Formats: sequence, structure tokens, C-alpha cells
Amino acid sequence: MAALTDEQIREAFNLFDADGSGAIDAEEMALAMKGLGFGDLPRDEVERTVRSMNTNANGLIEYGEFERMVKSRMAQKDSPEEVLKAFQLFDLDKKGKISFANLKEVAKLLGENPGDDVLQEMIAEADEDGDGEVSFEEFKSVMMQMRGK
Repeated sequence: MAALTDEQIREAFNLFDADGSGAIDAEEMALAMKGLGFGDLPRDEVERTVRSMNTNANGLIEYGEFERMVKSRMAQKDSPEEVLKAFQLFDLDKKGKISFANLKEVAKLLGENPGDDVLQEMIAEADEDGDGEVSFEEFKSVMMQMRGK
């Protein structure tokens, strides 16, 4: 019915819009994040997010493209338990050795159209585990570490 992600994006857009302005700039986004003291991302994440959402650098951000983008990147990510069970079923064991190609095919087969940046970045991170290998164990571990810390 409803996923946590939905509530997250909903509250976010609600706060940003709360300003009562026709549009929200980067300065406002940073100020809000700081005030809440939660969800503090790096500068690179801010510039990247703005670039993706705002295709045309005109010093303004659209609400439609903003929510649309956020939902796109969020669509790729899923709950911790959901992903856990999914992997367990896909593989009873934990070899952590799977060709990136196979993973891509499976993703596209699911009907998901994530951002290219998420694909290259994902493989890059998982690749750190070894040399040309994709270990889901690494990703999962990272997610858990973040949730806790």
C-alpha cells in the first residue's frame, strides 16, 4: 500500500514548499537540512542532485522534476528486509560472485529504469570488494552501517 520512501519524499517536499515560495533554491535546501540535523549530504551530492533534476541550469528548480527524480533514484533502493529476502531466494549461499552483466539484465527485466549514474556508481562501489566482481554483501553491509550510524 504505502512505503516509507513515499512518506520521506512527501515530508521533504512538504517542508520545502512550506517556505511559501514559488521555487526552492539550493541555499534553502541546505539551510533546511542543517536545521533538521538529519540527512546531511556532501556538496557533490547537492550539485549532482540539482544537475539531474534541473536539466536546464536557470537558477531555478521545478517541483515536478524534483519529485520525479527523487522517486526515480528511490525506486532503485528498497527496504533492508526486502532486499535481504530477495537475495536469499536468488541464492541460498553467499558467494558474492556475480557478473555485473547478469545483474543489469535482471534489473531491466524487473521493469526498473534507474539513473545511469546509479548504475555506474553502484558497480564502482561493489567493484571495490574485488576486481571486476559484484558482491551484494558489500552494498548491504554499507546500507546497514549507515542506518545504524
